[PDB]
Amino acid sequence: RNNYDGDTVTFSPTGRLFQVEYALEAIKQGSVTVGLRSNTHAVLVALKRNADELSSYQKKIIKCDEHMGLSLAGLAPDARVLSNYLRQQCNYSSLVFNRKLAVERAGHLLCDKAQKNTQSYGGRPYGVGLLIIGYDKSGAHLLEFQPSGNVTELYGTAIGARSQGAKTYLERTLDTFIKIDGNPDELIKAGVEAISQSLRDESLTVDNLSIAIVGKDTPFTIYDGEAVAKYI
Amino acid sequence: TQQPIVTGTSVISMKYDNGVIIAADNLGSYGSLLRFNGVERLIPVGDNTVVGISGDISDMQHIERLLKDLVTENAYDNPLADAEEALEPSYIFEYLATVMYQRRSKMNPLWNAIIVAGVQSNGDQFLRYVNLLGVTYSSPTLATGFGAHMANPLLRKVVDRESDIPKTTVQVAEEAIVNAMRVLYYRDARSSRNFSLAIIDKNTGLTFKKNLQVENMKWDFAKDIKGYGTQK
Repeated sequence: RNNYDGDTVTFSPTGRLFQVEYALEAIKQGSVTVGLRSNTHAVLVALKRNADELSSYQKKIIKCDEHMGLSLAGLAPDARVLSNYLRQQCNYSSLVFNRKLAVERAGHLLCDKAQKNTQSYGGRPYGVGLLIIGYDKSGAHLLEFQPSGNVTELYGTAIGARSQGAKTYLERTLDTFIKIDGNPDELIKAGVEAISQSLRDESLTVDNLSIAIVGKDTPFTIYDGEAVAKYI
Repeated sequence: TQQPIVTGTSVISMKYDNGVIIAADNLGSYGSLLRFNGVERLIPVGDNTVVGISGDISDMQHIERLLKDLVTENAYDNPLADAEEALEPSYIFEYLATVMYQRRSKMNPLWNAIIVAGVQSNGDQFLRYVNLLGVTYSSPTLATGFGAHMANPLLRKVVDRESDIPKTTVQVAEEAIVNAMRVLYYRDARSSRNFSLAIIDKNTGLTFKKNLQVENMKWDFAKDIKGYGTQK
């Protein structure tokens, strides 16, 4: 019961709120992404989904700043907002502090952003999961942002539909991709494998793969179409 | 629109091969009255920077508080901060550059001349000017206030340009700042005998020397001056 799920200002007797778990479910309902990283590079590989085959996909990678960027999973209306604010914080750091904003602190402001609508009546916890990758002073990072606002520094994680199979690919091979350095291609190879296990009833196309990379001397670059046909 | 009530005068600084010197007399002159003794211009910030502040002691205090909250700001939300996203002179300078301008735009000028001297964690010598007109410039040698007119030429012998930095050493630079002080003591009214001198090196770390006294004292030529121009 569950008469309690209609307000986000009401708790359950089981010590939950219902709206926040439901916002968690909303991620799964959307597309799929796998993040993983190495000490000198960070990579997101994400599946683009289209409405029909005259439809030409949905851009799943939003470039944040030239040292950070993120992927989305779940509802898009939600993603556009969260992204905007995050970009705003990276541009603020660059102007006022002459810094490339740390991935850890940036992820932490997002956790604080999520709680602003959770507490207050009206608004909602956001219904999108974000995987943020970046390269700062302390080298490569991959953060997993959640609806709740729980932020988790990981070597590899995957969110979205049937993402448990990517974590199984990543878990087996955990120590192997940490040891890769200096070779972006090989982190992409690992990512391409990963996102294969996630799929059901599909096969990778030159326009399903969208591969996003940031590292030491490489700025953030999003590969699309004819730049993902070296790793198809 | 503030006007200076009590003011510090002169901070001198120079570049040398393995780090920098910043130095200044210790005085809070209430105009013609030498009001306050033991006022300390040089504030260590982080541990790789000393920011020296001349101008309104009233604005100085306020800047001191903002500087202390910048150190505290870096600790917050960082697993560590002593080399991860450690506080550089440059970050501090940029944080100050923005606020002096912002205040200038509201027409309540923080009435100061500020030199930020430090060393980066990248091995790079940093030495830069900001003031209450919100004017910024980077230069190998700096000086503020009276000391711009007076003492800065003298240091410009020691280093004219940025290819005589490797041929200037720490004993020699130290020698030049103290002769620069001697001269400020003689020929400037709002300059005291008292002075502090800090050496930030990227290898030796911070040395803060307090309560040095001007020496190499010339007054023994004074008995041969008789009259104003004509008098036996």
